[PDB]
Amino acid sequence: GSLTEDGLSYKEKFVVRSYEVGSNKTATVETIANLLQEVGCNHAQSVGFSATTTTMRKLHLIWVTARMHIEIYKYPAWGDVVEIETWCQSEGRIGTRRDWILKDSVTGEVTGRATSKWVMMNQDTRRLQKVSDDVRDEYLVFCPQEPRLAFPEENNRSLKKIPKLEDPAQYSMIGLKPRRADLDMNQHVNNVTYIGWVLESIPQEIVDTHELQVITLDYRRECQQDDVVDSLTTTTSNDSQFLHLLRLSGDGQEINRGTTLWRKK
Amino acid sequence: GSLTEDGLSYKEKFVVRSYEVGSNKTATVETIANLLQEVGCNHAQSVGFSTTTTMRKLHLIWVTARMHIEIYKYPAWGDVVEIETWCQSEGRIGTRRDWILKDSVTGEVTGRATSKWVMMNQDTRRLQKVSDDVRDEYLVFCPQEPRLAFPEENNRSLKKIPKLEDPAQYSMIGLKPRRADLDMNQHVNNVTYIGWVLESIPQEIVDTHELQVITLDYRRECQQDDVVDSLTTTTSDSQFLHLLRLSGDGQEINRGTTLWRKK
Ligand SMILES: CC(=O)NCCc1c[nH]c2ccc(F)cc12
Ligand SMILES: CC(=O)NCCc1c[nH]c2ccc(F)cc12
Repeated sequence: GSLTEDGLSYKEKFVVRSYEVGSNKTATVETIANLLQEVGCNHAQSVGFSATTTTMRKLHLIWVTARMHIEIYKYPAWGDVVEIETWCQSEGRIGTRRDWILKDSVTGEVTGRATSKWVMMNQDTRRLQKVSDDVRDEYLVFCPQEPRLAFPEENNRSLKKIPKLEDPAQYSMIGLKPRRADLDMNQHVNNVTYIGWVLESIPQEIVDTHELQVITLDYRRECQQDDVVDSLTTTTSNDSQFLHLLRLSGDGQEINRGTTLWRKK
Repeated sequence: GSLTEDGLSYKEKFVVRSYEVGSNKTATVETIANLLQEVGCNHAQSVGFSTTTTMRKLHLIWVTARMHIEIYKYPAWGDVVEIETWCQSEGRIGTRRDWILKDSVTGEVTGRATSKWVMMNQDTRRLQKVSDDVRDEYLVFCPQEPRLAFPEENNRSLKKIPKLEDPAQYSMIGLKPRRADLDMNQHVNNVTYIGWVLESIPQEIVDTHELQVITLDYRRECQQDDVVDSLTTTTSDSQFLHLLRLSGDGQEINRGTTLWRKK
């Protein structure tokens, strides 16, 4: 992987592995979600990070994901190479936004794209806060100054409001517990695990006859190792839409909400 | 990745990814187990496998009966690790696949693994322990002289694993596999069982020790609609005896041992 000529975006090529593919011999949405987070880690390392500034570490502040939107047109096949370009942008005092562009390494065609809204949170008290000026000055030198959106569209699905699933849910997957493989290098449940848990309540028939095109996922609270999650789904609709909800089985506290769009094969 | 000059073993270099490391910033044993599986797939593809020879006509597949993994140093996030794999004939009993993990910078052996593969009918699960006429179709891809990753006589890889007696010292119950735990054929992969075995190891042991050896005997496959129980007992460096069984019936699906060292 490497920074582009301007040093304002990062590119990386990944070869799809045997354990990264599903029933139709192509990369899963969780494998794609993993590749997006791996290229973000290398973009931070290349521009001089370990992605918190000296001021952020001093004040015990971290960047957390508030929304993850992923749209796929073609999933890379096992053995195929996929090139991912990522970049961050300042969204004023609200926070930052990280975008991605997935391309076929042979044809150069855009086979997918993603966007995410990141917020600033105190690592210790969990209290969110608007980006201060001194923090913004340290990041701006690594972001393009003119707007560069992966989802520019006049009426895009990345900025759509997600409602709360009303009970009873049409489908459900109960008693979901994270294992050590679901933890990251800091012993926290990986954000990609929530993607898997959301798709657990989608009926197997829908999976076997449809392909996942869009997935918007709003993050509300982190799930601890000793917590048990419930996955709820309802069909809100060749295209099929679903409303999703992840809540603690022990009290119904909401940890996640989302939508998925699927198309016929 | 590529076949060696003789075409009797395959080499591949992997860069350790951010999502592949644990709390100590190094690759997990499941990430290592995945890299071993990935290099075995590419070795099969390079020698002409779309894996399976005329066994396609007879409905026969290769299944893992034993997986033994020894690690001395786990690669760090960002480090490159070179893995060399090869298969060998173990008479009409079956086939044995070995691995050698090395540091790409120093060339030092940081780990090694071995596995016993058997032949099974994919439909009836009968398992034809014996094999004939099909050995010739593979022998041309195996070294003829013995090449063992674990040569030592009376070694940890060929040790008999006993059944954990009840009550177990530690336990992790109600384990269910998700879609990410399935392979390209919708079966629960042999790597998920490694994770489920280590689930019953206390968190305190994990935080103060590093996993050195892991021997795992496969007895029965776990379905998507099956629920597993992970049982552990300290048999002692720290050794443990492991057992994976179906939550209800107590039908054994796996058994093993893990050896851990102080940090
Ligand atoms: C993903 C994330 O932390 N985004 C907000 C911090 C940020 C702003 N501009 C960047 C450029 C490169 C980089 F690695 C991080 C940043
Ligand atoms: C156990 C296992 O790996 N596969 C059984 C088939 C097999 C036997 N000898 C080989 C040599 C290279 C190769 F790619 C496959 C084989």
